[PDB]
Amino acid sequence: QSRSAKAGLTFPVGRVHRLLRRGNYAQRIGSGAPVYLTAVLEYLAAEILELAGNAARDNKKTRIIPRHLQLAIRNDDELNKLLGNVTIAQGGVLPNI
DNA sequence: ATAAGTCACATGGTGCCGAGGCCGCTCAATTGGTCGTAGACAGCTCTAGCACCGCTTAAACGCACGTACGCGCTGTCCCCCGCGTTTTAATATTAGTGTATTTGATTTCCGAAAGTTAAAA
Repeated sequence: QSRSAKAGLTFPVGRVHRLLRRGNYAQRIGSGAPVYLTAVLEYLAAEILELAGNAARDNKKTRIIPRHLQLAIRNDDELNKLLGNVTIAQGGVLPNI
């Protein structure tokens, strides 16, 4: 058995734990912190990737592309607050009317 | 006359009172010393650079020029406010209670560390 396996999360929480270790965020790394934040990250990735799926459906290209990613993330009004100053590579910009 | 004796004198010394003079304890962080490991290094090879030509014709710049366009124009509408006024609510005072913080003594908490081994392109 593995900690990354029993976590039931895609991203390996062991990697997150040791990243927190070398990241100097504190002297001890609470074992629930990496798994919790890994799950939060996985949900946010799920948001981006269900947007990817429906953008692939809308644009008829089965595999998601950065244009679709930029368009969907810029249409995500609440998420743009998190990613306001953020910008995406090769994504262009959403059309202004 | 002089051994005994009283006596006062003279110096002894013992006791108590400050007091200025050394001393005692503690914690800052230095520096002394010492392990063990980041750091610069030791041969090195090959990456993606960046020329270094050697083409082509796709951009592009000017050549022309044209509506679009701007930019003040100009009657006039309008609105902001400078006050003048009544309001009007902003002072800024006490207040004790009602948690809010809070700082002790633990007292569990738990993950870094030390094995031991699972897994891993």
